[PDB]
Amino acid sequence: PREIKTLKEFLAICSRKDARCVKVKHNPSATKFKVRCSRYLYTLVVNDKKKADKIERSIHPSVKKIAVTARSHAKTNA
Amino acid sequence: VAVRAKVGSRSYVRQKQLAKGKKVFKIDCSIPAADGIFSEDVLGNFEQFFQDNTKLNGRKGKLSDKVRLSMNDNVLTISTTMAYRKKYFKYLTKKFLKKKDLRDWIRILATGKGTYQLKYFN
Amino acid sequence: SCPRVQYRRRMHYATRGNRMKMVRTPGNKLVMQKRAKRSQGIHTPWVLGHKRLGGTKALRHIDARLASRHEKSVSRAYGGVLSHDQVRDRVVRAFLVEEQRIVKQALKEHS
Amino acid sequence: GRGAALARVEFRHPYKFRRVKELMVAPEGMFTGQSVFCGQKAPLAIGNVLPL
Amino acid sequence: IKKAMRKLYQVKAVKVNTLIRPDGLKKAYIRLSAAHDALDTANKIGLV
Amino acid sequence: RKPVKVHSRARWRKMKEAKDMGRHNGVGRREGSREARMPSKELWMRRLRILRRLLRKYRADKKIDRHVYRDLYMRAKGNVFRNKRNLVEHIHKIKNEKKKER
Amino acid sequence: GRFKPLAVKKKYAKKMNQNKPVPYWIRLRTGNRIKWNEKRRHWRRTKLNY
RNA sequence: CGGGGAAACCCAGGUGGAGGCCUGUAGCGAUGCUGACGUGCAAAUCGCUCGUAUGAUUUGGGUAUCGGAGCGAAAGACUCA
RNA sequence: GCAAAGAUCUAACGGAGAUAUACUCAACAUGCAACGUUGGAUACUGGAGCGGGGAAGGAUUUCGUGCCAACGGCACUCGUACACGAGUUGUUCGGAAACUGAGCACAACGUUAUAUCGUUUUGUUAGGAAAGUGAAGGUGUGUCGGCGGAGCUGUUCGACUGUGAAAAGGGGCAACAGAGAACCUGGGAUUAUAUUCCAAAAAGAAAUUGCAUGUGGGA
RNA sequence: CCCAACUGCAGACCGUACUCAUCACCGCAUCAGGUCCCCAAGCAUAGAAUGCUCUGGUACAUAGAGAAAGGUACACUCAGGGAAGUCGGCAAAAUAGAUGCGUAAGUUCGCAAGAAGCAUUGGCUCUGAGGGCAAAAAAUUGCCAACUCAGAACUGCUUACGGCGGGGAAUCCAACUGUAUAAUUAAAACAUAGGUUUGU
RNA sequence: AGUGGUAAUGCGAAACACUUGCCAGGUAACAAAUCAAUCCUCCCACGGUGAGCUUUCUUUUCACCAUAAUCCACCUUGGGCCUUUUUACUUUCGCGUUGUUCGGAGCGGGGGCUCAAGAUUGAAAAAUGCAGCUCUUACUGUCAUUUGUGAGUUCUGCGCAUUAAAGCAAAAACCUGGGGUGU
Ligand SMILES: [K+]
Ligand SMILES: [K+]
Ligand SMILES: [K+]
Ligand SMILES: [K+]
Ligand SMILES: [K+]
Ligand SMILES: [K+]
Ligand SMILES: [K+]
Ligand SMILES: [K+]
Ligand SMILES: [K+]
Ligand SMILES: [K+]
Ligand SMILES: [K+]
Ligand SMILES: [K+]
Ligand SMILES: [K+]
Ligand SMILES: [K+]
Ligand SMILES: [K+]
Ligand SMILES: [K+]
Ligand SMILES: [K+]
Ligand SMILES: [K+]
Ligand SMILES: [K+]
Ligand SMILES: [K+]
Ligand SMILES: [K+]
Ligand SMILES: [K+]
Ligand SMILES: [K+]
Ligand SMILES: [K+]
Ligand SMILES: [K+]
Ligand SMILES: [K+]
Ligand SMILES: [Mg+2]
Ligand SMILES: [Mg+2]
Ligand SMILES: [Mg+2]
Ligand SMILES: [Mg+2]
Ligand SMILES: [Mg+2]
Ligand SMILES: [Mg+2]
Ligand SMILES: [Mg+2]
Ligand SMILES: [Mg+2]
Ligand SMILES: [Mg+2]
Ligand SMILES: [Mg+2]
Ligand SMILES: [Mg+2]
Ligand SMILES: [Mg+2]
Ligand SMILES: [Mg+2]
Ligand SMILES: [Mg+2]
Ligand SMILES: [Mg+2]
Ligand SMILES: [Mg+2]
Ligand SMILES: [Mg+2]
Ligand SMILES: [Mg+2]
Ligand SMILES: [Mg+2]
Ligand SMILES: [Mg+2]
Ligand SMILES: [Mg+2]
Ligand SMILES: [Mg+2]
Ligand SMILES: [Mg+2]
Ligand SMILES: [Mg+2]
Ligand SMILES: [Mg+2]
Ligand SMILES: [Mg+2]
Ligand SMILES: [Mg+2]
Ligand SMILES: [Mg+2]
Ligand SMILES: [Mg+2]
Ligand SMILES: [Mg+2]
Ligand SMILES: [Mg+2]
Ligand SMILES: [Mg+2]
Ligand SMILES: [Mg+2]
Ligand SMILES: [Mg+2]
Ligand SMILES: [Mg+2]
Ligand SMILES: [Mg+2]
Ligand SMILES: [Mg+2]
Ligand SMILES: [Mg+2]
Ligand SMILES: [Mg+2]
Ligand SMILES: [Mg+2]
Ligand SMILES: [Mg+2]
Ligand SMILES: [Mg+2]
Ligand SMILES: [Mg+2]
Ligand SMILES: [Mg+2]
Ligand SMILES: [Mg+2]
Ligand SMILES: [Mg+2]
Ligand SMILES: [Mg+2]
Ligand SMILES: [Mg+2]
Ligand SMILES: [Mg+2]
Ligand SMILES: [Mg+2]
Ligand SMILES: [Mg+2]
Ligand SMILES: [Mg+2]
Ligand SMILES: [Mg+2]
Ligand SMILES: [Mg+2]
Ligand SMILES: [Mg+2]
Ligand code: NA
Ligand code: NA
Ligand code: NA
Ligand code: NA
Ligand code: NA
Ligand code: NA
Repeated sequence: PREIKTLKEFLAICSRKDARCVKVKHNPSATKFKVRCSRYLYTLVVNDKKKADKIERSIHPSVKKIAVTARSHAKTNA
Repeated sequence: VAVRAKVGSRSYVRQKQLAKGKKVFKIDCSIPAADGIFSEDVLGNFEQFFQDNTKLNGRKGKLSDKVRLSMNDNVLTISTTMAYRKKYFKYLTKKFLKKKDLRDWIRILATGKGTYQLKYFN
Repeated sequence: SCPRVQYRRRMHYATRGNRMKMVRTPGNKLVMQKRAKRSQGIHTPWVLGHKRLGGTKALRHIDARLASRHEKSVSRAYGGVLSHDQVRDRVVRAFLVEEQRIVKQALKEHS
Repeated sequence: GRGAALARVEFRHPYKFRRVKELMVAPEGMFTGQSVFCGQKAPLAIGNVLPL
Repeated sequence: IKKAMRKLYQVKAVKVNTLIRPDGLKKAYIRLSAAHDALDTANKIGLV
Repeated sequence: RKPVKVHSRARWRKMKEAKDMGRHNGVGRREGSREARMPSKELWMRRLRILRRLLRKYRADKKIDRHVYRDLYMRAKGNVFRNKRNLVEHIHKIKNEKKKER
Repeated sequence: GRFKPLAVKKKYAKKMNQNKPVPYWIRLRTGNRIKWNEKRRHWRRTKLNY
């Protein structure tokens, strides 16, 4: 996995054609934006909640967004 | 380890003391008392039991001012300036429930960090 | 009780190429993972001492093939083959032996 | 299986651009870095190969 | 096997796993792409 | 799923308390040789590393110079000092004598 | 164990297919003389050794 | 590292860890009971006792040498009871 | 005779396998003895294990259901028995493709009335012409840089052919423990397979080949 | 056409169940025999010895009743004597761990040697000794872990788990370690280092 | 048509590009004992959750408390080397090991270069695993938790590496250079 350092680099990753989805992980401290590209999973970590909310709204609607939750065994059976 | 121990030294074992004290343990006996199993005399016996059975510095009964018991609002509060394991007051609770012979009727569970609670078996 | 493990790849012999380490997994299981073999690293010629060269890493096969050319050499002449003391000896010996030939050849021509 | 030391002696190829690397039985006193002369015009020193 | 599934049943196989059975026959585990429903093609074959 | 059957170390832990105080290790309780219970090479390695560690610290603290250190370094290897206190008392004797010559 | 040639695995597979009893309807034919398979094999009795 | 001695050299503590070295597991063998069994568990096994156990050591797979021939630290041993 | 490896006990359920009675008679003195499962009790193995893996060898003994004629030297309701139906999933694991070793022996040559014999790794076949591969250069194609006035000349790199430097020593096999080898966690994914199965939030995170397209830098 | 950062597509072939043994293999068999490799817990203890135990596994080996003689044993004991038994101390008994002291002839000076022999050993409560780190005659000041040895006082013994050399004086043979008649002979036989001779 | 540093040697988004025309080295590639010992294992401590015991003792006994490949940045130990001081070694040198060593053919000291084993930080990754618990049925939800100067441990240091009249396979494949191409 690769880590994104800046916001400008994060936006370039999300604009790629191989950018199937963005997974938003809400840790108690920081928020992680894991972009699922073809070869690598790029993650931008934002410690500030105010900044993290701005980034989530600024993600283009063309790319799919997923809120990462804990799915149950029953939610995935069969 | 560093200094060889003595058998006579078992009359007093030094206990660790918190630098910033006031650690509190709460034992909620509301459910047994609400149903009538824990009556006012049993409530006094429960508070008295912890007073003369809590071993401080290897000694049982002489709680001094370091250990304070305050049974208010049907719960038991244990405020200490010493490093006491929370498991000690679940182990002391079962000794009381066994002597009074209700270890098969009332179970003690953990609700929050620093709180125990008395319930009924499902 | 110490957990007991099994070989997980189809080779079940304790040879130098089949060394394994015990690994505790996120599922709290103890498994065996094969240790990768190591190379001795880039050395000087055996007739010149067989000593590990400076500025060169010890990479094995796939690792040496995908690594950049600087992990395996220096910028000096004979970099990654000879050492600094062996290169300096050749530079001095190349110049000095050539000079003796010129002096001896000039002495022959003068007579 | 042999009690005498062996010497690898490096020669140049007389016709090609390559080294030869002979291997012969070392005489006593042969050392690494010694110059070995083999031929009609070779001097009479220990380790040199000369016609009888 | 992937080409034959295309010609016969007009489906795309994203993965084929094959084993030779202990009675000598070869059995194929053919997984179809998400565009194709395996139950719908099973019904068309006749094995429902 | 039932719990595992109990294998308690309570008896071993009270024995450990007694053995730490010196009990149950007498001459009648010893079945292995003296240098199989504690090897003599382990006692020598421990002592020589202690003696060398102190000598390096005294040199780094300028308590002794390189000529006193080198003399005591070889005397330590030659089994002249039995323990750390024996070496220190020798250092003090050297220092006191060097004061008188000064 | 795990290793066998495919040719050896295919001989063992045929021997597995031949290790079946005679069908019931074979016994009802006109000039029938077969009642049981006389070439039945058990892994513990006789060894193929392929 | 010390102590003697003119010298030659000698004498003491420690360190070190050699050896087809010792005691002893696993392994490899097979001394005695002339034990058990002797239509046996077994067409040579079982028990205790015993030899060796860093080496001329034990062992897997592969490979080479056979019928008047092979191979043998040599018993006419062994070469699919 | 069925005596080495200590050892089983109890209740309930299951089962045809019971608590099975002319008369007399309350029950003992007239249905015995033995099974499988579960829960308890007791014990053994005691990590050089009646533990969990694999090689050789075996080849369906694996799994579920049914079954008790014969077989498991006593018993069986149990079974590695019998019947029926199932089960083995890989870019990365092992092998091969693709390495050499102790070695083998196809070709070649020789021998033999007889090839079904010999040589065939001490760098290496054969009196022995065993190389079909190709540095530069010449000829055209494509991709370029550069000068002069999209075209031409010379020039770098790829493809194409008529001249051809240099490469001595035929072709193979022989290691599932030597060399070599890009994947490893979670799973509610089975009755039986799983670093092999999982499908869009692949539970997922990767690493590697072989080709292409586009962007960027040279030509 | 050559390079990097990607990306798109593709990733063929065989093996894969189970076993690996007091029942899956060889020995006519589900035979106390044989069969390579990996993982290997706690306590006692020098410990992969031996004994017991948590995890995993197992209660499977025809069983029940039950003091005849005579047996077999990975079972014991025996007064007084002590090898008088017997071809012969066969078999059994016996010694035994650790620590200290002490130890003969002979010798290739390495040994013999654990020669031979005396002594102690428990349990408790103490006391010494053996260290690490940090702090500006620091030759002191705090804090702290893992064990070991030595010495006392008190207090016991029915000498009481297992595991664990009996010793000495001589003679004959072979120097030694090794090998060796699978299935009656392990020896003094064979090998050996050392010595000599022969052919070239 | 590479480039920086006195030097040890550093620098990769693609001209620091092509090299099996040719040549030469290296990896593959082999090794005792002692001593340190990695992953892991077992013991301690510290603390939570559940369970066992509780006439009487036991701040108690038992279980669990996990973090896979692959990448990012990168102070601890050990080795090799560089530069500077060498007025470094004797009637008496110094550094170092448990241990047999070493030094004007350059020891020690200051400052650095490099290699090998490891910390440490992060992406993966908690979204997983485990255990408990709450609501109340559904293989249902919610919620709590996630130190060792100890003993082993051959991965490693570790080889021109063992007794030795014993001196411990090879090859494919790959790596780098020398010449040359680019010119
Ligand atoms: K296998
Ligand atoms: K396997
Ligand atoms: K046959
Ligand atoms: K054997
Ligand atoms: K061998
Ligand atoms: K023959
Ligand atoms: K012959
Ligand atoms: K019987
Ligand atoms: K029935
Ligand atoms: K054990
Ligand atoms: K695998
Ligand atoms: K032939
Ligand atoms: K094999
Ligand atoms: K998959
Ligand atoms: K058997
Ligand atoms: K004890
Ligand atoms: K029997
Ligand atoms: K009797
Ligand atoms: K009897
Ligand atoms: K008795
Ligand atoms: K007597
Ligand atoms: K007689
Ligand atoms: K003695
Ligand atoms: K001789
Ligand atoms: K090593
Ligand atoms: K070593
Ligand atoms: Mg190395
Ligand atoms: Mg397959
Ligand atoms: Mg010693
Ligand atoms: Mg001095
Ligand atoms: Mg097998
Ligand atoms: Mg077979
Ligand atoms: Mg020996
Ligand atoms: Mg015999
Ligand atoms: Mg007999
Ligand atoms: Mg008989
Ligand atoms: Mg003996
Ligand atoms: Mg022995
Ligand atoms: Mg033995
Ligand atoms: Mg004879
Ligand atoms: Mg009878
Ligand atoms: Mg019998
Ligand atoms: Mg029995
Ligand atoms: Mg019934
Ligand atoms: Mg009845
Ligand atoms: Mg028991
Ligand atoms: Mg044992
Ligand atoms: Mg067992
Ligand atoms: Mg076992
Ligand atoms: Mg079955
Ligand atoms: Mg029967
Ligand atoms: Mg069948
Ligand atoms: Mg060969
Ligand atoms: Mg030949
Ligand atoms: Mg020839
Ligand atoms: Mg091959
Ligand atoms: Mg090898
Ligand atoms: Mg291999
Ligand atoms: Mg593979
Ligand atoms: Mg299975
Ligand atoms: Mg499989
Ligand atoms: Mg399997
Ligand atoms: Mg099994
Ligand atoms: Mg096995
Ligand atoms: Mg049996
Ligand atoms: Mg058989
Ligand atoms: Mg002990
Ligand atoms: Mg043991
Ligand atoms: Mg039984
Ligand atoms: Mg008597
Ligand atoms: Mg006897
Ligand atoms: Mg004497
Ligand atoms: Mg005489
Ligand atoms: Mg002899
Ligand atoms: Mg011997
Ligand atoms: Mg023999
Ligand atoms: Mg015999
Ligand atoms: Mg002889
Ligand atoms: Mg003689
Ligand atoms: Mg080497
Ligand atoms: Mg990891
Ligand atoms: Na298998
Ligand atoms: Na020794
Ligand atoms: Na039962
Ligand atoms: Na079938
Ligand atoms: Na058990
Ligand atoms: Na007698």
